[PDB]
Amino acid sequence: PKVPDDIYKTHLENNRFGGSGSQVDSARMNLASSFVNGFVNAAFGQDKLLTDDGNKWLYKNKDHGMLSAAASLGMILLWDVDGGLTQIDKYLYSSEDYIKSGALLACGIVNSGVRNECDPALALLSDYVLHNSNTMRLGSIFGLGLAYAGSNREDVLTLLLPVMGDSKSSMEVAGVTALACGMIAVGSCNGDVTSTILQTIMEKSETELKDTYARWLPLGLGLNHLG
Amino acid sequence: TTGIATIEVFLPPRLKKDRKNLLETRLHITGRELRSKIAETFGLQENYIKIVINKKQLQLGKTLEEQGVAHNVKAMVLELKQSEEDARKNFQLEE
Repeated sequence: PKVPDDIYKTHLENNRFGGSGSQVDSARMNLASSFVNGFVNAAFGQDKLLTDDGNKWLYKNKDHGMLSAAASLGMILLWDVDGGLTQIDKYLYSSEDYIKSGALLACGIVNSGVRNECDPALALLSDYVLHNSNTMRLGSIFGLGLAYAGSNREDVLTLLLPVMGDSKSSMEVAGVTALACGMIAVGSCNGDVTSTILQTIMEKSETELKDTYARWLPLGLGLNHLG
Repeated sequence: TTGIATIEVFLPPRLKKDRKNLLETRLHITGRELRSKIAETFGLQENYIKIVINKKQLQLGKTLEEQGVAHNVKAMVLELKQSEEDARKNFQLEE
């Protein structure tokens, strides 16, 4: 495995501030380092800093940053379904309930590109798609999307329909749900999903439409009607 | 048929065994008995494996009939670094 420190080649860079300018671990640079020690070491199913020191590193992030770190947790191991799930269940049972969304994201990314006949992701998310807190439901939906990318399984769309009708879900959750429903039926023009998104967008209000997070609904419409 | 389930289980690649295995069991038993029989038939820890049945997770306190187990139903073999109850308790202690 490659180390993010090696990838950045900090030895070669002109360290004008030596030993004092790199001791600050902000949330943003932590997220960047997680994304690096993810993508870089991704698909090898191994890492010398993420599989063993995942939780301590994760705790240093806040809200979104910790979510992304948890997702990268499994992002390390792509295409290894059983091993990835075994290595990610411990964080799925993390102390902070907010880590669970990132754990679901990591589980979906591990399963991303690989389909198992018994489909663990749907079973995991069946009792969590209605979960009241937005972030954990978002993590479950994204895990489903990555693991089940392009599945077009009618069960997932039917379950998401209550998600579409769940006004309790937040705007970010709504955008994630639209993206997931589009990814399920990428390039298919799903009639049921088509009608659902149509009704959602007409039912949408201008006051709650002016927001910057309302730009994903056409994303889902196109994804369903892509190509 | 007589309330029995021919559930097919998916063992992890770590255990060098058949990926798809057919398991014969009754329906009046609970998830704990399901995992115990999985251990007896395929040699894997009962409490260290998580099984998803019929697009749903295992219910240790619920019987097979009410937990979704059916004929030829699929099921993961989710090896857990910690037992579900043990994992819960230990990671709640580690907070």
